[PDB]
Amino acid sequence: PGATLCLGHHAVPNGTIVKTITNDRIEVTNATELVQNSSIGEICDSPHQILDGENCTLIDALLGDPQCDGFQNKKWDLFVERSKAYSNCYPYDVPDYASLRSLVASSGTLEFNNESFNWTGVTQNGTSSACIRRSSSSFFSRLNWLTHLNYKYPALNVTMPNNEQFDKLYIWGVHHPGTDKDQIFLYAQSSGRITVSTKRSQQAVIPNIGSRPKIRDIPSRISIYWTIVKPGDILLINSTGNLIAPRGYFKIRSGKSSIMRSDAPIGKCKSECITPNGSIPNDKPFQNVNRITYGACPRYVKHSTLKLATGMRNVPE
Amino acid sequence: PGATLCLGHHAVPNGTIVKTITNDRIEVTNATELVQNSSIGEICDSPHQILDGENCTLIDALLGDPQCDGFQNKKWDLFVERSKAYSNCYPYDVPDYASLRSLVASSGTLEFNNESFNWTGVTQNGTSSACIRRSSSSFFSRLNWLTHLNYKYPALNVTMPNNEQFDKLYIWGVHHPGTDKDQIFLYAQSSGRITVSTKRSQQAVIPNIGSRPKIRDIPSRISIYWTIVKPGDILLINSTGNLIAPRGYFKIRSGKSSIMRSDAPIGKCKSECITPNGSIPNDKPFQNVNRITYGACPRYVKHSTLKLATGMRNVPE
Amino acid sequence: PGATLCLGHHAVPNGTIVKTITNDRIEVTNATELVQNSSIGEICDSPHQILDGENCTLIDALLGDPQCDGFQNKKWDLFVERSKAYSNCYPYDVPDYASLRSLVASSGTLEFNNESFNWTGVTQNGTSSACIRRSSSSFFSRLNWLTHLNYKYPALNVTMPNNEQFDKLYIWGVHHPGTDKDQIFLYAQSSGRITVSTKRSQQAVIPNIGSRPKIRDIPSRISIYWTIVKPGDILLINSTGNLIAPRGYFKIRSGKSSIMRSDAPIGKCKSECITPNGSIPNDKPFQNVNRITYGACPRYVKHSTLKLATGMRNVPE
Ligand SMILES: CC(=O)N[C@@H]1[C@@H](O)[C@H](O[C@@H]2O[C@H](CO[C@]3(C(=O)O)C[C@H](O)[C@@H](NC(C)=O)[C@H]([C@H](O)[C@H](O)CO)O3)[C@H](O)[C@H](O)[C@H]2O)[C@@H](CO)O[C@H]1O
Ligand SMILES: CC(=O)N[C@@H]1[C@@H](O)[C@H](O[C@@H]2O[C@H](CO[C@]3(C(=O)O)C[C@H](O)[C@@H](NC(C)=O)[C@H]([C@H](O)[C@H](O)CO)O3)[C@H](O)[C@H](O)[C@H]2O)[C@@H](CO)O[C@H]1O
Ligand SMILES: CC(=O)N[C@@H]1[C@@H](O)[C@H](O[C@@H]2O[C@H](CO[C@]3(C(=O)O)C[C@H](O)[C@@H](NC(C)=O)[C@H]([C@H](O)[C@H](O)CO)O3)[C@H](O)[C@H](O)[C@H]2O)[C@@H](CO)O[C@H]1O
Ligand SMILES: *[C@@H]1O[C@H](CO)[C@@H](O[C@@H]2O[C@H](CO)[C@@H](O)[C@H](O)[C@H]2NC(C)=O)[C@H](O)[C@H]1NC(C)=O
Ligand SMILES: *[C@@H]1O[C@H](CO)[C@@H](O[C@@H]2O[C@H](CO)[C@@H](O)[C@H](O)[C@H]2NC(C)=O)[C@H](O)[C@H]1NC(C)=O
Ligand SMILES: *[C@@H]1O[C@H](CO)[C@@H](O[C@@H]2O[C@H](CO)[C@@H](O)[C@H](O)[C@H]2NC(C)=O)[C@H](O)[C@H]1NC(C)=O
Ligand SMILES: *[C@@H]1O[C@H](CO)[C@@H](O[C@@H]2O[C@H](CO)[C@@H](O)[C@H](O)[C@H]2NC(C)=O)[C@H](O)[C@H]1NC(C)=O
Ligand SMILES: *[C@@H]1O[C@H](CO)[C@@H](O[C@@H]2O[C@H](CO)[C@@H](O)[C@H](O)[C@H]2NC(C)=O)[C@H](O)[C@H]1NC(C)=O
Ligand SMILES: *[C@@H]1O[C@H](CO)[C@@H](O[C@@H]2O[C@H](CO)[C@@H](O)[C@H](O)[C@H]2NC(C)=O)[C@H](O)[C@H]1NC(C)=O
Ligand SMILES: *[C@@H]1O[C@H](CO)[C@@H](O[C@@H]2O[C@H](CO)[C@@H](O)[C@H](O)[C@H]2NC(C)=O)[C@H](O)[C@H]1NC(C)=O
Ligand SMILES: *[C@@H]1O[C@H](CO)[C@@H](O[C@@H]2O[C@H](CO)[C@@H](O)[C@H](O)[C@H]2NC(C)=O)[C@H](O)[C@H]1NC(C)=O
Ligand SMILES: *[C@@H]1O[C@H](CO)[C@@H](O[C@@H]2O[C@H](CO)[C@@H](O)[C@H](O)[C@H]2NC(C)=O)[C@H](O)[C@H]1NC(C)=O
Ligand SMILES: *[C@@H]1O[C@H](CO)[C@@H](O[C@@H]2O[C@H](CO)[C@@H](O)[C@H](O)[C@H]2NC(C)=O)[C@H](O)[C@H]1NC(C)=O
Ligand SMILES: *[C@@H]1O[C@H](CO)[C@@H](O[C@@H]2O[C@H](CO)[C@@H](O)[C@H](O)[C@H]2NC(C)=O)[C@H](O)[C@H]1NC(C)=O
Ligand SMILES: *[C@@H]1O[C@H](CO)[C@@H](O[C@@H]2O[C@H](CO)[C@@H](O)[C@H](O)[C@H]2NC(C)=O)[C@H](O)[C@H]1NC(C)=O
Ligand SMILES: *[C@@H]1O[C@H](CO)[C@@H](O)[C@H](O)[C@H]1NC(C)=O
Ligand SMILES: *[C@@H]1O[C@H](CO)[C@@H](O)[C@H](O)[C@H]1NC(C)=O
Ligand SMILES: *[C@@H]1O[C@H](CO)[C@@H](O)[C@H](O)[C@H]1NC(C)=O
Ligand SMILES: *[C@@H]1O[C@H](CO)[C@@H](O)[C@H](O)[C@H]1NC(C)=O
Ligand SMILES: *[C@@H]1O[C@H](CO)[C@@H](O)[C@H](O)[C@H]1NC(C)=O
Ligand SMILES: *[C@@H]1O[C@H](CO)[C@@H](O)[C@H](O)[C@H]1NC(C)=O
Repeated sequence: PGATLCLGHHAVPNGTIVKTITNDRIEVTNATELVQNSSIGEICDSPHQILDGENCTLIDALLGDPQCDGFQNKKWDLFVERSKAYSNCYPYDVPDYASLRSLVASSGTLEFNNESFNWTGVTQNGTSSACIRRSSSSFFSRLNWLTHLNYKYPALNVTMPNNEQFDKLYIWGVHHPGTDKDQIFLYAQSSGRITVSTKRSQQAVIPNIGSRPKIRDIPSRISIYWTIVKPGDILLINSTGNLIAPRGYFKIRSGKSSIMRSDAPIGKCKSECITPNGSIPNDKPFQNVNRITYGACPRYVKHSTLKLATGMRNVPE
Repeated sequence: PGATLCLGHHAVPNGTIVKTITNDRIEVTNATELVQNSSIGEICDSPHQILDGENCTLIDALLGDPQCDGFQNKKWDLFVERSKAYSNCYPYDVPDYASLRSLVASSGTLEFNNESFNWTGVTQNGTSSACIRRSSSSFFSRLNWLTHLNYKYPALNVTMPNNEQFDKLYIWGVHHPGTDKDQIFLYAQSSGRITVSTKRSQQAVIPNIGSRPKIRDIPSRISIYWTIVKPGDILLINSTGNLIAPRGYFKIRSGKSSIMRSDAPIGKCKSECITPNGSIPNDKPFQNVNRITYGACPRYVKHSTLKLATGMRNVPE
Repeated sequence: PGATLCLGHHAVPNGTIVKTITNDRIEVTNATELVQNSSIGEICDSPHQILDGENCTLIDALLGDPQCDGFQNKKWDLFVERSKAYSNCYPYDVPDYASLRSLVASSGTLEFNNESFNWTGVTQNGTSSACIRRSSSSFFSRLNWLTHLNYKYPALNVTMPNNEQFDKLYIWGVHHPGTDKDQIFLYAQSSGRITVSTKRSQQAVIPNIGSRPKIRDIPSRISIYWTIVKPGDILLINSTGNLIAPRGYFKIRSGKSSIMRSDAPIGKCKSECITPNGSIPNDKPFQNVNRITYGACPRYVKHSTLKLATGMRNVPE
């Protein structure tokens, strides 16, 4: 009689199809998905420090648009800019806007220190009905609109040394009046000049007079510039008109901070990986949710599914 | 007596050498080449819509150099620029030429809609012997050279609303006269100013007077600028001299269009993949013909040959 | 009785741990390191031609700062810039400094040919106590500071044809005086204009008057520009003041030359691969010494060690 001894292996009734080098569809006992394809639709507020911009762009929070006063001196790991955001102060532009936005985002702080420039011979604190703060005509909080005093605008030549151990970021601008009359009414002379310099840089700007389309009834514009002043260096502002002066400096830091455009709500939860769609889990090595990511994130790929076999070939009877 | 039964495999008299992980040269029964190394030397005119630039750059076709009048309102998937191309109109430059070329190429259309600006107080339609159209002094078709009327150039302040559902691309410029006399002869005053703006952008230009080397006897130059006007926005042109005005706007589209520099002839044939050398077949995954490609193309690699084994090791007797 | 015949394999007492696809730590008989992790701490002077900048940046050697006179007409495969380098001539800046540095570095030569411009009506060879050469007030060797002659600065309109078979690189500048008085004292009129052009390019610059912080007692600044003139083209310089003129042109070549920032000493030895840390051997395919490399170099990776098995699994008794 004797015996029979058979060697064999398991199988399952519910196998999974995977791809290999030689076969686009082969059934195995089990697999695991390597492409994360969903978000929870909210940005978790831990572990990254999230600052919700609400109605404010980062640049408006920097300059000090009145609706952004709550952002003064705030810090973030990730600043979230919303598509509903709008400007509601004096009309302005920023040559190389994207660069100023990037460098502030990456710095992660709006910490601002006031400095006394001792502006002498000019009127300070110019305001506009385009920039309403507490029902009164106002202006960007961090900027100082200088105009004539007694129909004289005497040449400004002002120094501010950096005696600190850190870099200072100065934000300033040039006012472009809508007409030649407005140039006189504000600066009591026909041609402004601004030169802002350090030992290692110089920026010279000429206003360009002319009508731009009216925003909150203003055909004029301000153009925003920035200057970084290193320790041991000196800021030198030399101007005969059209200066929108700084009130102080921002701390500029280095670290892990950034900015992201998203309409996802902020949630009370923990997730290392943030996308504009919301936080996503980061167990899987890849994801197809969004190319835009912040934190410890799976790598973006253009595959909806990649199944890794975790078992042998499934061979049912 | 019994029998012998031998197991074995085929071989061929004409084997092919391939590379593996362990051997740089090993003979197999057959292989296939994975690097496409040739073109047919012509750009096939299907399935992509090809527009042969002939003597015209895309920028000259845009501005309306007289030799390019046949390109008015044409559309393309791929615009082909030839090395024989030359300019034959008023001498000009384009600050960020490469960007204007790119954005027009990518748009894929020179569709142009005329608009009436109602220029009042100035002479329109200035011409030059540097730009001959039908044996007569002429000018860029899409540009309007404004000069004084009765030795007055009254300030221009003109609006053009965008009430359409699409974006408008405006092309305009500034004339830089060769001398201070020419400035007077043309604009009847010493200092032109141009400000072109929308609600969301501003461009201010000052002419720079001086002699450039003479091209078709002209020591002056035009510098070309562009402005995109979104729906609900307004173009505002404010100028006291030196304006080379737009005659209307170009449609700006998004899609799959591009531009390529090539001297290859156009052929009547079908090929998905275009290179400057000519169309190439796209069966193989890689190619060493050209890094520059358009369409469904093999990936460029720096290998002249990569043979994929399609058979076993060849072991002749 | 009979016999026993045992098949087997070697083992070693000192095996090495490697990683595989299925096991992060498995012992093999031998391995080799694929990541080069050290430099010899000196830049070997063969086979690449090395030029040690010493106290000079490449840009200072180009302009002709007095401490850099030893670099006139020198050539390099790799220019080495040291962190101790400092400028000691007239204070200047270069709009797009990084681009001028790159294009000169890549060219590999400071070969300079003098040309006679025949400046008539102006004083040549202006000097400054900010730029001392042999205990005397001097200036950048390759630049010519033109000022008034007999309180007239007659308009300059000068040509220089390129009748050579190669491209010419012209370096020139604009002087920005510290005050309106200095503008008069130097150029005998209130508003300088510079226009430098060829048949295919134009650069127009306006000086910007104003105080910058004093460097070697100078509140003024020069801004440096460049112009490439092709064979058959012509340089045209047209100016009414504030021109810092070229004395000739640099040869601009193409080849394998570059520039590197390093404090490593130069050594008498041979090594194909240079990093800022020093030369490294290039037997291994990868390295973690520095992302910055020049020559035949292993590829930079973020791994400290990658051991390639060169023997079987080690299975001691
Ligand atoms: C210097 C001055 O008071 N100039 C008067 C013009 O402002 C005025 O033109 C009207 O200005 C209207 C808006 O007015 C303000 C504003 O923005 O709210 C008033 C501000 O006090 C003034 N700011 C400063 C620091 O002087 C500001 C500024 O002049 C403009 O913003 C520059 O463009 O203007 C509004 O724009 C009207 O449409 C406009 O007509 C004229 C005539 O009304 O009188 C001027 O004396
Ligand atoms: C406004 C005017 O007519 N000015 C006269 C100068 O053009 C002229 O200088 C000569 O100009 C020659 C080329 O002449 C045109 C041209 O480009 O064909 C004639 C055009 O009608 C004129 N265009 C307009 C809209 O006015 C145009 C323009 O003035 C220039 O292109 C600007 O640079 O010039 C050629 O360049 C000669 O070399 C040049 O001497 C002078 C003296 O001849 O008379 C002026 O009244
Ligand atoms: C044209 C002239 O001689 N102007 C005199 C001013 O230079 C002078 O101001 C003082 O200038 C001091 C430095 O002087 C030089 C220099 O850089 O060494 C002397 C040079 O010859 C001159 N170069 C040329 C080509 O003229 C040069 C130039 O004027 C300046 O560099 C432009 O900024 O100046 C130093 O900066 C002192 O701090 C400054 O007061 C005034 C009064 O002293 O007299 C002017 O006539
Ligand atoms: C199919 O394979 C997957 C992947 O190994 C298994 O999922 C793991 O299950 C363990 C135990 O439940 C968990 O701790 C892990 O989190 C899971 N890993 C992953 C990557 O998801 C799954 O259990 C297997 N299915 C069967 C029937 O064995
Ligand atoms: C230049 O033209 C514009 C457009 O007509 C003028 O601005 C308009 O002015 C009217 C009347 O005050 C306002 O109702 C409109 O809101 C303005 N439109 C825009 C688009 O701004 C402008 O005032 C003119 N410039 C000058 C200096 O008179
Ligand atoms: C920078 O500030 C200086 C110093 O205040 C200005 O120079 C003065 O300008 C006034 C008005 O033009 C003159 O009356 C004085 O004679 C000048 N003073 C000196 C010491 O020269 C200069 O105008 C300012 N420059 C700019 C670009 O605004
Ligand atoms: C995450 O957000 C992205 C970006 O919004 C989504 O992709 C876009 O979806 C819209 C409308 O469904 C398409 O018209 C766009 O073409 C998509 N953009 C891109 C850049 O691909 C994406 O579907 C979202 N993913 C998840 C999982 O919610
Ligand atoms: C060598 O292998 C190649 C690749 O499989 C074979 O080429 C294919 O041949 C079939 C039938 O003729 C064609 O339909 C395919 O277009 C070819 N494929 C490729 C990638 O070129 C070739 O026939 C084989 N040679 C032999 C002798 O069997
Ligand atoms: C500035 O100099 C240039 C160069 O000499 C002058 O342009 C030349 O003028 C002559 C005589 O008309 C022509 O034959 C040449 O073709 C011109 N050469 C170039 C390179 O353009 C120019 O006219 C001078 N500028 C002024 C305002 O007189
Ligand atoms: C923009 O257009 C406006 C309005 O036409 C110009 O302002 C007029 O300019 C003339 C000439 O200088 C003056 O006589 C008028 O008094 C101005 N009108 C008004 C209502 O202020 C202005 O000059 C133009 N601006 C530019 C930059 O060209
Ligand atoms: C396709 O065109 C490219 C670009 O013209 C050819 O490569 C160039 O060939 C010239 C002259 O033979 C060389 O001097 C250049 O160095 C090459 N350029 C580059 C960027 O490599 C290429 O040989 C052509 N290929 C085919 C198959 O026709
Ligand atoms: C361990 O393996 C390495 C790599 O093959 C051996 O190193 C080689 O040794 C030969 C002969 O000494 C040299 O010519 C090569 O330069 C070495 N190659 C590398 C990549 O370093 C080493 O000899 C082996 N060890 C043992 C005990 O066999
Ligand atoms: C503008 O202000 C600066 C700063 O006070 C003046 O430059 C200083 O001048 C003093 C006196 O000569 C020197 O001791 C300092 O070295 C200078 N400081 C700096 C930072 O440059 C400058 O002279 C003023 N401008 C004018 C035109 O008077
Ligand atoms: C370029 O050079 C030309 C020619 O020398 C200059 O034109 C002369 O300028 C002077 C002074 O303004 C006048 O008196 C002459 O009448 C002009 N000559 C001619 C032939 O027109 C011109 O000023 C210079 N341009 C620049 C921008 O510097
Ligand atoms: C080679 O040089 C690099 C760059 O200096 C060294 O890496 C830096 O080391 C410093 C101080 O040890 C760190 O603070 C920096 O973060 C490092 N920089 C970067 C970009 O990583 C590197 O250690 C040197 N390597 C060797 C082998 O000498
Ligand atoms: C944002 O702006 C909208 C519309 O003006 C307003 O209703 C809303 O209250 C604002 N939200 C905040 C948080 O300021
Ligand atoms: C301007 O306003 C600032 C901030 O409110 C204040 O510190 C300062 O006293 C004001 N200065 C003048 C001159 O009005
Ligand atoms: C292109 O220019 C050349 C040289 O001027 C001319 O002979 C040729 O006919 C032109 N071709 C076309 C299609 O315009
Ligand atoms: C200018 O030329 C255009 C296009 O040919 C024409 O429509 C217009 O009537 C001309 N206008 C004047 C004022 O000459
Ligand atoms: C470089 O500068 C330092 C400090 O001024 C000086 O001591 C040294 O001799 C200089 N070296 C050379 C080679 O010029
Ligand atoms: C200026 O100096 C250069 C170089 O030393 C010399 O060739 C020339 O003769 C000088 N020219 C004048 C006008 O002083």
